[PDB]
Amino acid sequence: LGISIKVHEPPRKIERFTLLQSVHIYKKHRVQYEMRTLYRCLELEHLTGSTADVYLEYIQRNLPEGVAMEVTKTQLEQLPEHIKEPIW
Amino acid sequence: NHHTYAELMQTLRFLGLYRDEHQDFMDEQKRLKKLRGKEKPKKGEGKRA
Amino acid sequence: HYVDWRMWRDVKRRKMAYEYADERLRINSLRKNTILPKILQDVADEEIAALPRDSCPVRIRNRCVMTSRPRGVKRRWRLSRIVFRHLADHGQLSGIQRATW
Amino acid sequence: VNRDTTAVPYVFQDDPYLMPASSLESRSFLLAKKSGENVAKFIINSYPKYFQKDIAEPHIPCLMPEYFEPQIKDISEAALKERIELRKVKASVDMFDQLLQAGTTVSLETTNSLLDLLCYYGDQEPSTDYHQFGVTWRAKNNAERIFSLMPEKNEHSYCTMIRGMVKHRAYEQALNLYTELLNNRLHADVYTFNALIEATVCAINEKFEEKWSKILELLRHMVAQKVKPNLQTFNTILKCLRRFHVFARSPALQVLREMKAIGIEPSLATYHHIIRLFDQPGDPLKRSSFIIYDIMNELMGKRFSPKDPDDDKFFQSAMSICSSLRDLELAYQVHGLLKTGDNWKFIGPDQHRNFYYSKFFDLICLMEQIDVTLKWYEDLIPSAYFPHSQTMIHLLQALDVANRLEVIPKIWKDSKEYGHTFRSDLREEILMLMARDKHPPELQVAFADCAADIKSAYESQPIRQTAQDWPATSLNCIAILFLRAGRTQEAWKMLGLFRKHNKIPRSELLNELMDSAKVSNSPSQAIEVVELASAFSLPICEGLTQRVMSDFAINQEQKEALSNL
Amino acid sequence: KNRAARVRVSKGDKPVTYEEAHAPHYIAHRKGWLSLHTGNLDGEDHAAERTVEDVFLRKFMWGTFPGCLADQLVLKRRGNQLEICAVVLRQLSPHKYYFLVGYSETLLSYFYKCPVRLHLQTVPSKVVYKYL
Amino acid sequence: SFFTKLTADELWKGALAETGAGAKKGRGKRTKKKKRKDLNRGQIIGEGRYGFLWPGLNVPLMKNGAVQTIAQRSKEEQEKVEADMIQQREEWDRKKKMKVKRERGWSGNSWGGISLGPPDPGPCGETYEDFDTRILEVRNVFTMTAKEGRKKSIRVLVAVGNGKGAAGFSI
Amino acid sequence: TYTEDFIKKQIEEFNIGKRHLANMMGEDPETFTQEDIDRAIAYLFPSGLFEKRARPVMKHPEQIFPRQRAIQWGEDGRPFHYLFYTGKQSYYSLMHDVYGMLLNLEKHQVIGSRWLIKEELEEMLVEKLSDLDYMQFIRLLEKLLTSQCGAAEEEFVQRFRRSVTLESKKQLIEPVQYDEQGMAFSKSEGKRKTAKAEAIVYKHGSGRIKVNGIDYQLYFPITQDREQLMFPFHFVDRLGKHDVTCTVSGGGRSAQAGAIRLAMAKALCSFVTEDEVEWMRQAGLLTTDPRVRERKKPGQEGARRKFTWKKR
Amino acid sequence: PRRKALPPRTEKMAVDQDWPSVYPVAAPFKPSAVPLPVRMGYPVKKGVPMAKEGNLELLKIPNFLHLTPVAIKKHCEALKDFCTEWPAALDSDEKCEKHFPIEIDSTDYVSSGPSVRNPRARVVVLRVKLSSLNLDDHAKKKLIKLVGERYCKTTDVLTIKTDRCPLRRQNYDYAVYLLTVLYHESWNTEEWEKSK
RNA sequence: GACCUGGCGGUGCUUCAUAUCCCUCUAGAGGAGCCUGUUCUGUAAUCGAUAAACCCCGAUCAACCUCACCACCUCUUGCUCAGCCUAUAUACCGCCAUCUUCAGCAAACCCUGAUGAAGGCUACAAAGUAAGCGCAAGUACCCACGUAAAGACGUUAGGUCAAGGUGUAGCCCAUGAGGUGGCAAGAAAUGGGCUACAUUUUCUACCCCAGAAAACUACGAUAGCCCUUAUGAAACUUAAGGGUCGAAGGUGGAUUUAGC
RNA sequence: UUUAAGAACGUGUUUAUUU
Ligand SMILES: [K+]
Ligand SMILES: [K+]
Ligand SMILES: [K+]
Ligand SMILES: [Mg+2]
Ligand SMILES: [Mg+2]
Ligand SMILES: [Mg+2]
Ligand SMILES: [Mg+2]
Ligand SMILES: [Mg+2]
Ligand SMILES: [Mg+2]
Ligand SMILES: [Mg+2]
Ligand SMILES: [Mg+2]
Ligand SMILES: [Mg+2]
Ligand SMILES: [Mg+2]
Ligand SMILES: [Mg+2]
Ligand SMILES: [Mg+2]
Ligand SMILES: [Mg+2]
Ligand SMILES: [Mg+2]
Ligand SMILES: [Mg+2]
Ligand SMILES: [Mg+2]
Ligand SMILES: [Mg+2]
Ligand SMILES: [Mg+2]
Ligand SMILES: [Mg+2]
Ligand SMILES: [Mg+2]
Repeated sequence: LGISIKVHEPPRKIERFTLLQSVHIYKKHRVQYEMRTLYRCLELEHLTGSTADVYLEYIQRNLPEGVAMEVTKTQLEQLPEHIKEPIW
Repeated sequence: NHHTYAELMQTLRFLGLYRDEHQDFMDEQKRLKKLRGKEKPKKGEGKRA
Repeated sequence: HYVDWRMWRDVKRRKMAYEYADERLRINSLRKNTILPKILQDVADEEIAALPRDSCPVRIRNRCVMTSRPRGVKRRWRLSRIVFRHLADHGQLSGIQRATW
Repeated sequence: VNRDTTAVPYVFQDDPYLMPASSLESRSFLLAKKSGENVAKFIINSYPKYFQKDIAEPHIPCLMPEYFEPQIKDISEAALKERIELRKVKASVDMFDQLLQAGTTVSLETTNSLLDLLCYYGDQEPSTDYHQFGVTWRAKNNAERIFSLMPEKNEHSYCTMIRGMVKHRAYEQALNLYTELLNNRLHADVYTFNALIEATVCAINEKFEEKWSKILELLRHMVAQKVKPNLQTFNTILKCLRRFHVFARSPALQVLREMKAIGIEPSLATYHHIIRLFDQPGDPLKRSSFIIYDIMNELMGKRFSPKDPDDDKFFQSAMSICSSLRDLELAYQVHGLLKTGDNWKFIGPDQHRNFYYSKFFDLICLMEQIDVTLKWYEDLIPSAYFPHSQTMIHLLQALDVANRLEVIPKIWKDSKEYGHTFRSDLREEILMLMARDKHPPELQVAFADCAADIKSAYESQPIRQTAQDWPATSLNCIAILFLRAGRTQEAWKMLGLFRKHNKIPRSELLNELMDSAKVSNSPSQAIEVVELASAFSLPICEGLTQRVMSDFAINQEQKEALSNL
Repeated sequence: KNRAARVRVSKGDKPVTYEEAHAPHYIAHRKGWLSLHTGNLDGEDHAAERTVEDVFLRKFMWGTFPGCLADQLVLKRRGNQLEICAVVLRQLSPHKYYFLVGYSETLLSYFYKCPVRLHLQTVPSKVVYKYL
Repeated sequence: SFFTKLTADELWKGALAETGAGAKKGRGKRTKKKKRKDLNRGQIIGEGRYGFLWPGLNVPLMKNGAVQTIAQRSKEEQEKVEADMIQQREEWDRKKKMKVKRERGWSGNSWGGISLGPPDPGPCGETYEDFDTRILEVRNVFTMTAKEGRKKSIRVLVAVGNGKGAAGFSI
Repeated sequence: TYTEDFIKKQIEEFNIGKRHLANMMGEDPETFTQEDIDRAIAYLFPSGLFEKRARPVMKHPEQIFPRQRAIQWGEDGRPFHYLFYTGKQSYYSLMHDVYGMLLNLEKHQVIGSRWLIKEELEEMLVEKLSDLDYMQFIRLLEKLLTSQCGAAEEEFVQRFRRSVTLESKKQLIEPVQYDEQGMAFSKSEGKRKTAKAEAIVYKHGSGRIKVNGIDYQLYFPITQDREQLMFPFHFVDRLGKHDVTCTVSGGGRSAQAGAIRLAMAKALCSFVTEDEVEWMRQAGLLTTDPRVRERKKPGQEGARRKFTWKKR
Repeated sequence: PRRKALPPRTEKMAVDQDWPSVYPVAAPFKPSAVPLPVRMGYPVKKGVPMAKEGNLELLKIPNFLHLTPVAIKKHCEALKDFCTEWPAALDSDEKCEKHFPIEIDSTDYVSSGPSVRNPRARVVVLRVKLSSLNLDDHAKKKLIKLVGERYCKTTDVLTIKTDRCPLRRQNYDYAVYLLTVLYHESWNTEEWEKSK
């Protein structure tokens, strides 16, 4: 599609927690679990509203099972009219 | 809402669309206790009075 | 068709606490301040204490939604340690595995 | 993407055990899946409370229970309107009397909405999940009762009543009701005039010359009341004229030319009613040929939109014309028009789809080269339609014409995969072709490996009602294909089945049995050939026996042979 | 001794499947997960509701396809969709499978307010990994 | 609730108590043993108490060339199906209770003199259909082990013969 | 059991499936090696299972199915080998050949190489072997070498020897770089516990060290920490000859010094002789210290300590 | 007799076919459709991995058969008609901040489930350097005292983060409004300012 | 009477134990105060664990709720096509403890013992071949190390019917359901832990080049008492902080825990 | 050849095509 893209791998996060092994007593004996969350950031640059609307829809639909996404959009704006000159 | 889950699957079993292996189990036991005489008594007219 | 009566009593408590949540909120605001007169704050102390007991949120208990167990419950899944492990040990909880390090 | 030739329609489960093999399964598999959707909707609308909880965001209205019961239990003008939107014929009419009996003023826009509900369904309840011949309209019905109760009647009152009569084959009564309309200084609409054209012809079975004059009167009245015709108005004319195949031919074109005059684009249904009319069971078909060629040039390179309910029936008919004309260059235009844009959606239901691809493919095998006929057989089947026993036959008669009999062992495999494993006519034409002439060893050994599979089908048959029967030609061909191949051992075991089922063996099967015995030099086997034919009293046997006696025969056996006759 | 999700050894006449033959300490080494969603990821939400839906689905399908399931289900979530993938036997007639596919896909769509699709893979007999 | 319901294999495994501490060292009387019963044996898919007829599942899809519609059996006709299901149940059950009169040997509960049939056929096309096997002694012998303790083992003595001078015994 | 006909049908499915997989990915079926198959199977069927023997695999049937011995007797029933009834015709036919070559010698008269291991000898013979059987065969081979073996014998003995890749415990020198001014220096990295340090050692200097932009004696008040910084340079007699500029992050007081000590030593290896670098290695100045904090266990007070035990 | 299953359609497939037509969209692994002798599973002693037929491990995988390179290149060729060209003028980032001095950040979250809502989507961040604004000595000195820790002197950037209102369009308006009242009050001079 | 197998021996010889048996190292427990559990006693007033393998154990947790206890009162087809935390863990599933800081269990065959219970090895080899499970191998964490995890068959009718389910037995105007209020204390003994008895210390600054303190105003309570705040509808009661107070205690008996 | 070193309630643990 003619888009600039850079890829880097942020550090993973591992959340652990422990639970009792038995239904009754036997405190000393426990079981530990973990959920591993792995990341992958795709930094695009110099897009337009329409190009991003297409690329995002294309990859969001083909987002596999067990994979979430956080899309941060950095828009370019111009100074409002009221900001150009002071009224006082 | 356990009412919905339990009422839905109770209706689906009477309709013939869901087979509850657990009710069938306790329905067979409750049928063998009638032949053995261990039947639930009538309310109010119980052993005590 | 809930697990037990202990569960059923908590369902009612969570329902009555959802109806009076706003009424209790508005009255407590009067009590939690040093601005309004003491005479007015004393009347709000009696109005919120005359509301039904089950409307108080501290009387709610986070039980397991499958077994009605009051203790040993994980808040993220709303399950007891015994039911959570039964599903995790059979590979039915996405991403959950045993830890080794 | 494009259609996957190796697959069946998406709607089916992509699994070998669940894939529809035959065309009956294809239709019975979707009717069972549609029956489960109805069993679930029945349960969803009978116990709404279980499915009321909505957790979706954004809200999905199409996934919530429907409420078919009236909620306003009071008797008022707004309580009847709610029973007309739910199409409650019995409740609305029984409640309309109560509202009328009370004396409350009923608006004319509300009483007109009740007639539409009654004039359409004919004072009968719509079809629900769970609770042809003759004239549906009845004299003892509420439609006519309420019509008299009304104190005031506008144009719409009669317009909706005339259309309800024609719909239920009350043509004779509709015309009588139209006379009253003209007596009240009123004017009908386009739709009412459209139904009036159907009643004219259907009322009486008169000659065309009289009907044509009758129809022209309604048209002159349509222009005399400032009423403009629509596409449907012209379609009814053509649909009605179908009965008079020969005479209506020229009048039909005049109707078509008229449609073009008023700038009304003929839809697919318009052209459908024309080809059916011109088409007639005749041998020459000179006129039919010229018509279709002109229509295609007009339709070529166009995209169609739904205008008439019968637009779908165009393609099925056009193909039938090409098949009757045996013109393949025209079928490529009819089918090439079905692929442009989204015109593939007009092909119609399954039964119409199977018929289209049968006449089409049956005309391909007959006319075009075999190398191209096999590319159409890989694309259409099974992705498009499931073939019928006849199509397999016509395809077999094309391989013969092209001397490509090496594919026969493959056409039999596909036949079993399409449900033709136990088709008598099919198995009786595959064997004859393989055994018609001698072929090289490599090709002669393949036909036997296929003749052994055709033989097993005769042994195991699904229908056990009647005793297993082996056609005479079959047994004649299964045995001769073992000899030529080299399976002599199995060739002698079929001999008992000939007399067992009283099936006559051909002389060519007996004449070739000689070499098999001669190569073996086992006089015993040679006598068995003689013994069999003697039972049937075949003349060739007696003359044959002498030659066998000259070539190879034991002295003791020679004497016994003559006495057995 | 440990007991969770372990099939005890026997004389050698007991057949087991791949998933049924591996214990919990293989769930990310030699097995995968039978359900795949985003609830249990860092910063995600609604992991408790996704679990109750899973528990109900495995029971709805066990009693709706009685004696037909060859192995455990595989639930998949891609956005709004919910894909149920099952391995079933070939005893039942295909006519009855198509009925239950349309009955379950529809009933579950109105219950959970999501498009639901069911994918069957028939096997002649229950696959056997080894004999314990 | 619906979430506190297990499967049949879990319900029977616990009720039978086949694997327990009582079963290991003769701590349980065999006079009243609990017997497993399959409750899905005589159940049809689509049959319920209300008597609904689902086309494609409970009844044929098409009838007289036309697809059927949803129908429900009548009270009188549905009651005849419940009573008929019982007869099939009791009959099936009765067969199991019925005990065959096995030919006793030297005594009713003894094993001696009882026949075991012909030996099993050998792999290399060997058969012993002409031979007859008969038990002579069945003894229960024990040996003490360090972990379990008393380890019960069976000692059997049999004889085989063809009736024509060929005979032999083994343990 | 897997017959020869079965394997022959698996060879045909792999060849056909190898042409499909190349049509999917858009490659040339001809020049499609096994390395490209493994890369395409990991994209189409992504599995993150820690065990690589449990991931999807599409290999050649000759590498998946275990090698099996051919049939040893024909239709008549006579075996093909004269040592068949031993049960180890392959192992004993080898011992018979070797012992026959030791008789001929009597009549007419290692660094990289390692003796074949047991598990690798079973594959060659397609026979199951005991440990004591492996030792007996190895004793004959060694006895064969001692004797004046002929050329043909050496080739035989080399079928049961496997080369060894001898690693080199020689430190890797860093490339000397040049700055804008033209001064030569070398950069390295160290790691101690959670501390991580990057050190820049200039070829010529007046013995100045700056840690995070601060002179070393101010950054490390404790004498012990400064002793560590002195150890690399004192060992090679280069005190007051180089200028160091390092940046350490993380860890604690003493872990940052050890991390810097290691980086300075690694970067100081470019301005010294090879013999000195070896001495630094034998003194423990170039080795990363693997001793890191051990984890606490459940049911215990610490990594190794236990709760107080009560007998009664 | 019993109904028998048809042979898998992988045999009818050709090698030089169009795979995207077979797996156009995301779908589970169908061994009767994928013409690969792929195996999966941990092998037993002297055994081989389990075959694809009946394998549950291959059904657990989120495959990428519908996203082969051939399809991707063919999909994007049809998606170039929806795209727009980026201004050639705005080559670097220094030139982007000269004509567009304001940067709006907003995050969208994609998660499985029936509800798409997320409260983290309402947040809006607005960054702008004070060198791009028409400020004088006094205004700039006063503006830095009102925003407090929202201004970074090291970068000379004013950061405004709004998460008060439910919707994201409202917080965008709120942020612009905040930048406006700050700019004008900064210019305004009051009497108390004299007592500095 | 004579044997088989196992167990046991204050039974022999030999080789060993690696934080483990002795000797040998380091810090603790047992003494004081406090926190906390348990046992007894007490109360109208839960239950369960309770040699090793119970004792900050079910509880990653009790002011009401939780809660199953006591008193009083109230309801009867009852949130449930009812219900019961009623009895039975010596009927069970399920999840575990323990030997295990082990390496053996064993189907199917063969042979020996005159065809007995049983047994089955010697490598310069004498009847053993062995699927499978476990160990091992692999995998996780920072490796090849180490730590985790794993750890069969069985042993203690070991623990749990009060996670849930459940066989058998029992209650059905009550052994069920709901409401209000209330008990959860200490003569006494004991387990574990916290803080101290000080100068390698105490306070302040700093976060390692300092100044003061240092025995009846020292060191030393997280205790008591009083006040305030936080949470909550509700706090002498729970927590935090402040004030006041300045106790025992001067390194601890027989004995005893952990650590490469 | 080499200090002393007691005691442990009673039962219960194995078969059968539109038209
Ligand atoms: K002490
Ligand atoms: K103490
Ligand atoms: K203590
Ligand atoms: Mg609480
Ligand atoms: Mg353990
Ligand atoms: Mg008797
Ligand atoms: Mg410590
Ligand atoms: Mg207690
Ligand atoms: Mg007790
Ligand atoms: Mg107990
Ligand atoms: Mg309480
Ligand atoms: Mg209370
Ligand atoms: Mg009770
Ligand atoms: Mg027990
Ligand atoms: Mg461990
Ligand atoms: Mg291991
Ligand atoms: Mg006990
Ligand atoms: Mg403790
Ligand atoms: Mg104090
Ligand atoms: Mg307060
Ligand atoms: Mg003091
Ligand atoms: Mg005594
Ligand atoms: Mg005793």
